[PDB]
Order: sequence, then C-alpha cells, then structure tokens
Amino acid sequence: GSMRMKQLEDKVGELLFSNYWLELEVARLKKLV
Amino acid sequence: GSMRMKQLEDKVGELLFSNYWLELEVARLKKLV
Repeated sequence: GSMRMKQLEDKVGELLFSNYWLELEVARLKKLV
Repeated sequence: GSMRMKQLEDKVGELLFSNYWLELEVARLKKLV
C-alpha cells in the first residue's frame, strides 16, 4: 500500500541492528577500560 | 495525519538519536584504551 511506510519500516530495522552492535561494542569497551 | 507514519517517524528519530549517542560513547571510551 505505502512505499513510504516500507522505507521507514526498513529504516527502523536497520537502526535496531546498528544499535544492537553499538551496545555490544560499548559493553566490550566497559570491560576493557 | 497518519498515526502509523508518525509512529514510524518517531521511532526512526528516537533510534537515530540513540545511535548517535552510542557512537559518541564508543568514541569517548576508545580514547581511553
């Protein structure tokens, strides 16, 4: 129905992915400092 | 307006801000190790 909505849905998924990996990186760094 | 579109936009905005916050935190921590 809505290609606009698909694009935003996709971006939510991409950002959830990126944020997961950034959180993991922060946690690894907290174990290192 | 569209509740679905605005909810998507809102979630993208929140995730983008968190992403940026996390990148700043990674950079802060990387300076130390």
